[PDB]
Amino acid sequence: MFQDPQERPRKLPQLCTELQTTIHDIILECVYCKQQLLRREVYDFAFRDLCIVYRDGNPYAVCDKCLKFYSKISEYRHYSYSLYGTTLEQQYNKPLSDLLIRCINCQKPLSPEEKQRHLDKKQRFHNIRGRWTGRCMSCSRS
Amino acid sequence: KDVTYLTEEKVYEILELCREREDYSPLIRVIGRVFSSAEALVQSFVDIDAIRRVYTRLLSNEKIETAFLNALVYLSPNVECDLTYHNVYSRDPNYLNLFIIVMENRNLHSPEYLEMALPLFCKAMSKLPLAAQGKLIRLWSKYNADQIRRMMETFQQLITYKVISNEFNSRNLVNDDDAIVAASKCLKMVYYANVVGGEVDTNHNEEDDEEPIPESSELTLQELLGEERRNKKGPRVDPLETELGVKTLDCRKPLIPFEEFINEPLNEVLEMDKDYTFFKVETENKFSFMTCPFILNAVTKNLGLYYDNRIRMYSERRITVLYSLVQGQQLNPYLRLKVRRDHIIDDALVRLEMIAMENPADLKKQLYVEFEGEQGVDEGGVSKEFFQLVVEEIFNPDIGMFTYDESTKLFWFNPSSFETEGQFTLIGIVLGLAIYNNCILDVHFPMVVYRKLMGKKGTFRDL
Amino acid sequence: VDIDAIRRVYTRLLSNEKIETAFLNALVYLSPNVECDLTYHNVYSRDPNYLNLFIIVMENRNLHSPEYLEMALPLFCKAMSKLPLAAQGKLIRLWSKYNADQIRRMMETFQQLITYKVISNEFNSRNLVNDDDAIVAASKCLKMVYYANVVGGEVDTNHNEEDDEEPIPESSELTLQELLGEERRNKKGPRVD
Amino acid sequence: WPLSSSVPSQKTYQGSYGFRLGFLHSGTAKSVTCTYSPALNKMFCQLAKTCPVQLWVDSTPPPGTRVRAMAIYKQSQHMTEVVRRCPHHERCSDSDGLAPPQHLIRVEGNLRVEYLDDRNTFRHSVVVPYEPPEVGSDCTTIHYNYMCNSSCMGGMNRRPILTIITLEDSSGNLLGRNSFEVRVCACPGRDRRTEEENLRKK
Ligand SMILES: [Zn+2]
Ligand SMILES: [Zn+2]
Ligand SMILES: [Zn+2]
Repeated sequence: MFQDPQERPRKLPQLCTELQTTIHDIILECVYCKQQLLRREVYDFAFRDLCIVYRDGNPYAVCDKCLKFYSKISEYRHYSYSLYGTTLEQQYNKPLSDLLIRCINCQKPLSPEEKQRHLDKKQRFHNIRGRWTGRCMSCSRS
Repeated sequence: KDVTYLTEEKVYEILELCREREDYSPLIRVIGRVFSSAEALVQSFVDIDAIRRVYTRLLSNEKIETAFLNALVYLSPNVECDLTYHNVYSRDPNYLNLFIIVMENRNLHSPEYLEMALPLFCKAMSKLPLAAQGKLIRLWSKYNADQIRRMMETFQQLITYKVISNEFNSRNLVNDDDAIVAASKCLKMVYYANVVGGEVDTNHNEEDDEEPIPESSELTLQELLGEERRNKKGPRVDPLETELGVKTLDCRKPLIPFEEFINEPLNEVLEMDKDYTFFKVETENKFSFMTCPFILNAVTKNLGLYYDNRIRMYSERRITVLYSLVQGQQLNPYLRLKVRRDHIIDDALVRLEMIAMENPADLKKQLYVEFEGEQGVDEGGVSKEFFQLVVEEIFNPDIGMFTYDESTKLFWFNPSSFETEGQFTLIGIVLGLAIYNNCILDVHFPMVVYRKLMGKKGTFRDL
Repeated sequence: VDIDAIRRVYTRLLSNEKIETAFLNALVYLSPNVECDLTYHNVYSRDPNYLNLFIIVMENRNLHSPEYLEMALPLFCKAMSKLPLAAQGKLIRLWSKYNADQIRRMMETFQQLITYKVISNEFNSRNLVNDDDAIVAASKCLKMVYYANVVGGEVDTNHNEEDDEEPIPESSELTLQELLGEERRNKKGPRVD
Repeated sequence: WPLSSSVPSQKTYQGSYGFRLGFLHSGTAKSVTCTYSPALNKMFCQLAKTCPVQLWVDSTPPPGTRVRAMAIYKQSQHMTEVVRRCPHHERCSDSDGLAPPQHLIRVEGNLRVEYLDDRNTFRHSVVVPYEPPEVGSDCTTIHYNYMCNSSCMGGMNRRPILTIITLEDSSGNLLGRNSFEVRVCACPGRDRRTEEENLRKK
């Protein structure tokens, strides 16, 4: 059981080993709809570097539809300001390569290649509730 | 007698000779061949008093004044290149000396300089890297009030001059003029010198920023990310405030009143909807005066804030619609309050608290009031009446929440109040809603209250 | 590119003294920015029409009056002398179609400037003419005119070339040339402009 | 070499300080020296190239807290074996630093590093003092280097290894623990894409 608030695994791979099971074996519920994830979604949850949410010692993930939906709502709600990558580097005194930026549509962390694309196409990065976001390749093409 | 760098003594060599030969052209040759060169200047000295003596001697001759002017016009465009492409300051931190030398010239504010020389110099100066600006601002903060006034005036006259001389319209924005933008950035540099030069009380007056916990949805998304304890991030902070370590709110008393930094001609011409857009969305080719708030008057600022409030209200309306499309749930796009004339405080409390507890984001919707039993469309008049009633009821001595001073005609919090923390929360919310809906309230609080709201404790001087 | 329109415009505007000072005061503002465009932004490589600017300015007949020589023309020379070679080639080919008196005017416009700066400044073994950006820039402009004069003259290239006969070097240099891949590459020409 | 050893516990434990890790999100191009996969919870890096690791805590640990790195084989049949640098690299002149030629892991840029051999299990470990984040930072970055290739015969010999990072007090008591898999290889971007694709295909 994961009824200890502090000492339960956070990332799906860890939960796999903690339950002596593999990503190919495990079945999980989405934290909003409590519907079961498709295996494709489970993989993507691992790829998106997201955290397991726990209620009463039970683990929950998030499916694709819910994640996109709530992310889009959060964009509409806590948008702050948009900067160019160059400007952003100066505000944070670090190169964009190193700065933590996620996909605004699907939370997937952005690769330095995608970060470069933002600089190449003179596109801005959006601050939402104090965290920075951009658009990954799979969301700038749709 | 050619020389690569210049000093007071070197100048005196020529003062005497030029008088003795009844000429000035050799000294003009010299000064031109000197002051046209950034390197010569950077290498020449920090020796403030020497510079002051030199200017006090040289500017006494009209022929030499035109030479200074003509040298400065040649100098600045090259300095802009050094700062923009060669990062010279990062190679030699003495480069800042150049600007210090030029700024001690007392005649920069005469019209001859305002038309061309000073604009070009502003273009160059406004490109300095933040660390250099910080070095310069810290120096200026030691100057006398009249000198701050002079520097302020030097740029104020320029901003005024360019606003008056050029025709601005909805297609030709003040935001597109490099001269005014550069001048404003310079003036910002002076403004922070005024801030840091005033009385600053940082160690005995800070109050914690209390933030309302967001709705469960945003909480779950924050939990799904690594942000469970990172709820406190602060608003958009000005880079110079970071470099200087002192906020505009920390200065208790400036050297020159902040109101003198307001440029009324500029405010009469500035289109705030577009400025707010440029404030929200950074564009390489356009500036935003909201990044320089000291220059805007309260009307112009309020119009910016009103655009923020309206854009948010409209965002919440979009969210309402999106929720209805995806989950079928029907949420109200307005902050619809329904209250009874005999129970205004109670009805308003229960409703605003149920709203704050069920969804703290709802308080950011457009206010709409309905008196139970009355019928009309709230075009603001019903809201205004609601505010009058609430304010009158809350300040009645029979409720005991506030004490009224006959002398100042101001209200202050009753320490002995047994009333619940609810009513105090209600009056707080009402003030918020009033700003959000641009409605004036007949409330009479002493300055300490607005300081405490901003997160600064009241100090002895606020009594 | 509308040369004749420019000429008409100048012929009408320069008739008013107040407007002359405005042209001068605008040119002094313009050139230092153009130098930046050419030196840091390579604007011509983005828009080959950028050359139009210089063509427009050069049709001003008053550039050679002293008021221009002291500041406006030097600054304009600093800007112009930074043009990339291909642009200079475009400009020179245009100038080579002008009348002799116009070449003379342009030549004179820079000659007066070089003369003026040489006479106005004190040069010595520690202050070399080589260190003055104004004279160097002016000279590079004048070079631009010079080649216009060359190309505008009578040129006979197809019936008059003779082979460059070079004396074979000493055996030592020959062996070093043989040890390298240069057995047949004895003909390389002097430093070409 | 020591032929047997006890098995250190590998279970993640955030403890009273919320101890968790982070990694700079890197691409998969042929030129990448180091790159991390969240799906595999796995680090792919080149021999003796810098691998940056971020440390995250909810509250600052007590003074004298330390950060220890220890390596074990991931496959249960080998968990009792000590991970040692392969002999050809143990014999290489590159061990000119302050870490034993048999130590696989080395720390770059921090001279307060202690290369420690477990007196009871013989396991090789690297320890540094814990350092709070820099002004303006939320996390502390440490730089690790792996001095042997996972494919090495007589060493790792293609067996996957798990790096366990432990947050400890000045006496070695466990304040927090987390872990991740490592693959030292000539072409990280390629190998990462390969293992990730194999995972997605399943
Ligand atoms: Zn779901
Ligand atoms: Zn995406
Ligand atoms: Zn090896």
